[PDB]
Amino acid sequence: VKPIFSRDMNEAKRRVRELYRAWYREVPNTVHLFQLDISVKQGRDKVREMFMKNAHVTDPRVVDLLVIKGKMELEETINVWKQRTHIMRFFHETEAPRPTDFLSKFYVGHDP
Amino acid sequence: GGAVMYPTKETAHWKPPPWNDVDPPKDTLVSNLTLNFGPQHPAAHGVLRLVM
Amino acid sequence: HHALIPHGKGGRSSVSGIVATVFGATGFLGRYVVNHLGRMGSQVIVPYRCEPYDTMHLRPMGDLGQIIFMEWNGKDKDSIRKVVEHSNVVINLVGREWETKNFDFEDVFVKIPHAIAQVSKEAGVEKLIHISHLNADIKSPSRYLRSKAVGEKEVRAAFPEATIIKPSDIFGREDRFLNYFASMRWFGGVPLISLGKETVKQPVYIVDVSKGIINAIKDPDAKGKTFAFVGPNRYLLFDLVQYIFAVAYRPFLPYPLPHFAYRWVGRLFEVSPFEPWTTRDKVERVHMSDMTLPHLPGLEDLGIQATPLELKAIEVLRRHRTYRWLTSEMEDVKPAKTVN
Amino acid sequence: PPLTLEAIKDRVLYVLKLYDKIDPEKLSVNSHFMKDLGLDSLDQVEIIMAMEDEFGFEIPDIDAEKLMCPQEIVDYIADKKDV
Amino acid sequence: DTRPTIRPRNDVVHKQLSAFGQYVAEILPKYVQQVQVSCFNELEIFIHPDGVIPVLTFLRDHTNAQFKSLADLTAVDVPTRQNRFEIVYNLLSLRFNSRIRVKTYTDELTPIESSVTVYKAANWYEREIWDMFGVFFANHPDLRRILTDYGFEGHPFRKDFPLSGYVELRYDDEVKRVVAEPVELAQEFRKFDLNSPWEAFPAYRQPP
Amino acid sequence: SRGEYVVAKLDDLVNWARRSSLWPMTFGLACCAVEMMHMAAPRYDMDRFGVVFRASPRQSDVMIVAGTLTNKMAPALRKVYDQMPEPRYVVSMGSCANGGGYYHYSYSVVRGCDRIVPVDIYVPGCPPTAEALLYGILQLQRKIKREKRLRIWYRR
Amino acid sequence: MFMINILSLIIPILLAVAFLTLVERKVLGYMQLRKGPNVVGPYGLLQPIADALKLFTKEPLRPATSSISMFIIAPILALSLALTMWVPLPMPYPLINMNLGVLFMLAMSSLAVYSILWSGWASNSKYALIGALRAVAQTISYEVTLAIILLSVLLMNGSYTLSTLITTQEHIWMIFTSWPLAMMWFISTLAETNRAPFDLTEGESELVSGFNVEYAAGPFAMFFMAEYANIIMMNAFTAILFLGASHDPHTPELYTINFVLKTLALTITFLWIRASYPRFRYDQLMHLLWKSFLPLTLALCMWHISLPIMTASIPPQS
Amino acid sequence: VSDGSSRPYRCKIKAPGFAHLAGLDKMSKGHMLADVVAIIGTQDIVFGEVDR
Ligand SMILES: NC(=O)C1=CN([C@@H]2O[C@H](COP(=O)(O)OP(=O)(O)OC[C@H]3O[C@@H](n4cnc5c(N)ncnc54)[C@H](OP(=O)(O)O)[C@@H]3O)[C@@H](O)[C@H]2O)C=CC1
Ligand code: SF4
Repeated sequence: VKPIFSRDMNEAKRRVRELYRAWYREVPNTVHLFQLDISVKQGRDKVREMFMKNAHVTDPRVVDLLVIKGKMELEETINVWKQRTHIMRFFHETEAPRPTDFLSKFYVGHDP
Repeated sequence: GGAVMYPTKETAHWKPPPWNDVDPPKDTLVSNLTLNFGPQHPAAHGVLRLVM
Repeated sequence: HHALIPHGKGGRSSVSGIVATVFGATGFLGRYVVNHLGRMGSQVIVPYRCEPYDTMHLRPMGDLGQIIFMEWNGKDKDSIRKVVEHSNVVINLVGREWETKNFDFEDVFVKIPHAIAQVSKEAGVEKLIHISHLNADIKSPSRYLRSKAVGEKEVRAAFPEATIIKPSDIFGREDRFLNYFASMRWFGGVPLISLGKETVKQPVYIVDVSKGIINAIKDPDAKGKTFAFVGPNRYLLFDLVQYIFAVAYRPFLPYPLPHFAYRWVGRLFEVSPFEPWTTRDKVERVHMSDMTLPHLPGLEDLGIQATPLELKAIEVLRRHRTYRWLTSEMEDVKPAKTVN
Repeated sequence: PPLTLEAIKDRVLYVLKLYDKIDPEKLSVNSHFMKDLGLDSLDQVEIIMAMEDEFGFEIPDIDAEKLMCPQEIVDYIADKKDV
Repeated sequence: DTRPTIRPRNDVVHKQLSAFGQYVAEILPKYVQQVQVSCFNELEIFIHPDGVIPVLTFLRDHTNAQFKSLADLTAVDVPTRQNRFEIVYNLLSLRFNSRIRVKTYTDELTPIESSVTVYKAANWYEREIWDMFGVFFANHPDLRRILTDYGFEGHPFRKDFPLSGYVELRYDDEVKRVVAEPVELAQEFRKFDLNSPWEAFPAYRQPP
Repeated sequence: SRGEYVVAKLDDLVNWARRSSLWPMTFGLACCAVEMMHMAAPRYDMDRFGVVFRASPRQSDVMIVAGTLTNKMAPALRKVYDQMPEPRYVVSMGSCANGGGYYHYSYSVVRGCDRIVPVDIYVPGCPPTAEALLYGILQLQRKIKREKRLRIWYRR
Repeated sequence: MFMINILSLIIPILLAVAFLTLVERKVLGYMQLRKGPNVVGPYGLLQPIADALKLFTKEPLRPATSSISMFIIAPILALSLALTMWVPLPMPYPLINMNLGVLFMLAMSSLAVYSILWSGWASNSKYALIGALRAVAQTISYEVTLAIILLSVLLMNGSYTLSTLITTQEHIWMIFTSWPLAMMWFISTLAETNRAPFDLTEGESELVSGFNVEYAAGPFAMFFMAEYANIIMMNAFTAILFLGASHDPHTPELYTINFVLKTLALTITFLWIRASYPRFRYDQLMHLLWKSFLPLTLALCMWHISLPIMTASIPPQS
Repeated sequence: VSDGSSRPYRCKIKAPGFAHLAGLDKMSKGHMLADVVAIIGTQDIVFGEVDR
């Protein structure tokens, strides 16, 4: 199939690393500009966590699309198009912890 | 040649002036003002965020 | 009799069966207790003696019909009856740090608690959550802590199976502890008895206290237990205030003020018919070191791990900074020395 | 003051020490990042960014992929600085 | 038929559109796959997805096709096809007072050449197609969210995207900000099964 | 007592000033904003009651949410509300701002501005007529007239 | 007794400003097929009191990014100077009789500008900074023309004493002698007070609220009062300068009434202009004031210098 | 777009103001802030149709 930006996973992994460097070097500015009440480590760990969620992906086309969406998210953060509400949406705080144990799920509700 | 006839360690780092005395222009480009002509603005019809 | 089966996913439109009457919900802790109750889908009943305007901020905390506002009178048991009649949980947060014209520490920390506890038994309320103060002593130097101890015994007499919570010094965005010290900059220096070297405080975050109350209701074993909500670190008064003036980027000028002079200053600020900036009991309570009660369960027993003050102090004191130090992060200021 | 290989090695090792995930027991000039220190690709990228901050030059990812050992980092820095 | 209830049919425009469709198909056989003229005199040309720029540039610049105005640019999600997304171009020819349609197809991954170089109006239309459906347009000057929220995840106009979405907003007093939470509805959207069990139009009967 | 009488009279004076000089902010989101303009039109003339449309939120007393409150718009509406100096009031105009209206089951619509800001008056309609919005504002003036803020302070 | 005179010149001016707000609202309404404030009090006469009580019972907010000292000093300077520019006005007798009251008025106006500047600068907002820069540009455009026109029209007065203006116009209004200067002075006064077709410092439809966008409750009320007091004072200056009034030394009330009526007419024309024209662009304002007025002001200054000499009509020095 | 049922399969709406607002930057080149206010008004933009 026709590629999007890369023809090999190695080429696709290169763009992921480039995005990570841009994201990693942006977190100190994001905390400073948005006046976040978190630490630089928390944001950088959060960036790592979101990258690690899409770690099982093997199709280079999907990898390119994820980086394309990754750059779009970074542009909003750099340009302060996002707000403190948008930035802190990754750090789910109002959401109560949902246990993943069967017995805990059994006690709560009919959730399969 | 050089900046001074008897250069020292501090002065040796300093290069001679340009041949036409035209110093290379600096790249300290002036940043604009990203005013937010946002939704609340009366001329923005209430639901227009104009990032100018 | 009023037993409800929880339904949903614990969200805003869910059903939790935690129909509650939060007395004094129009206050620092009240807001968070109501918000935690509201987000789970609980029928929160909010009695209020203030103007409905002051209760407006509680309205978005719950879904449609999940936040009912109805007036109550602390000196009228009948008004208490109609607000706890259909509640399976009653939480008492009514408490003023200053004696008023018509209400004295005895009337707010003894009479009202007893009335709430007594009436709740009559209506058949299952669980009651009373909020005392860690340093509640029957012979305490402060009348505030004095009445806080008398009322604690009366609640257990009126309501034998009632959970009693003794928070240390709750700190938060609308707090009168962290903001209290940060607001002393307007008076020049920072008057501290013995320069704050003879007082140890263990403040608690507002969110942790609120989640402890909610977990106490959810916990089936909290009935009759006496909890003590404290923070994870103990600070000297001087070290704590210096850290408060550190993240606030204010010039810290501490001068030792003798106890009699500080009490005299406190008396002067009691003249204000509005909310006093400080009180004689406020001075004594601040100078009084926090008690340690290892024989009582805390936040840890309820599953909530206490949040260190260092992590949640930037939120409170950011508004107290000038334009120069608004965007500074929360990591530049080093944590104060803890006496642990 | 001119730059020396020993100074570059010392600065690189100090930066590696500053990295939390790197255990000092296995930390050596010859120890591979992933094979010995137990690091990921993203950890290597963070290390490269830290080295860029320490020495004040830009490392393209082409070279960063090559860099896998502290001695390799020292060699790259020396070549870029002509030391 | 005739009489006031029926809509009159104009054969002249039908013949003209059919002739012009044959003309376009002859000129561009490399990309044109199918040509149709609907009974209400609307011409559709079906183009292989690689023919976006060539066919549109021809329809814009050709002396016998001056479709210099991009009326619309939309996508249709048919999840029953390999290429579910169907990109539709609506053109207007002020010189000949007629309109034409160009239809291509694309997957959830295969990109489409951006027609910004052909029509400058295609910019925001392609941005909206990307935002709503997920179709990526290569060589696009600025592709980003145009209609959804800034931190929105998912493409809503897809047929498999739920009507109410997955997340909802509200103001929390604890965090002093608007927070996104999983969607919970006080009343569920009552889905209605309205299709009649009897065939309505015999002229569109598909083979068994 | 004389104390209550003075406080009650002072409370009436304070309430009368606030309710008779309501200054809504120029904040309109959708179809309902057009009918809001017709309340300021000569036929109904909101300025006749002292209701004057100021622009900056800091110089306003009422926020009339007139239109759909989308998710992208919700943080902007809250911040603009928070920047209003107290006492501030919110009037929800139209079914879109009340409970989502026509777009209640939409992925990008907040189901009523009540989830973002506390609302004092709900004006029903799609769009509510210029009298209906005027009725709601006049109802808000009556609600302010029943505000015993000082009278409660004397009994605190 | 002098303190009583100070109070009798300040408090009535503040009441006049308060009721001028209502007058403006009602005039705009009736020129827009509307009715001004008509519910609060009979014919809306109690609206200003309600507005003042609301503003002074409204919570004032101190911006986090704002420099507090300047943010508070600006409103005070604006009102104090607005109340001070009435001290030398001859109605018919001035409270403070200066030989150079006119230059005092010019200096007081020049200082008042800094209120808008500091309020804008200290507000620490982009819109406020834009408003302050627009005020700077506005004062750049009108000040020279204002001073030149004032000098030219005072060349027939003989001195900068304001009281002498009554005598000079004892037989004829000075507008019959300098009506082009009268038109240009009227437009310059419109531009100076940040008023009709020149409301660029505030810019309701373009800058939300301009320099005072971050001001609320009391300080905003003080800026509004200062603005309207400057409006009335400048219209009074226009009245005394061109629309002279008869003064019977034994019945000063005659002048006072005539003066008041002329000032009221000029303020009503200010509102009339406010509800009749679109707003300028401050680039166009500066271009107008520098390329259509200033050349003409210079030409008329030459003319009014040469005229008394060429006609042997030089006014007396004393 | 009709699939033969009683509910439309797809209903794309072409807003006249959607294309006009896309060219706002093109039209507002070399103009001041006050001119953009004029340019927004002259395009006759209602954001209900723009943001379908
Ligand atoms: N750090 C702390 O604040 C600590 C507090 N506590 C205690 O725990 C509780 C926490 O409440 P807190 O957040 O401090 O509350 P606030 O001091 O912020 O507000 C007091 C609340 O109690 C109500 N109230 C007070 N007195 C009366 C009265 N006489 N009649 C009716 N209602 C009354 C108020 O209603 P209204 O506003 O209408 O008057 C309001 O809801 C209090 O009992 C407090 O003493 C214990 C340990 C630490
Ligand atoms: S309530 Fe109706 S008229 Fe008002 S904004 Fe919503 S859809 Fe438009």
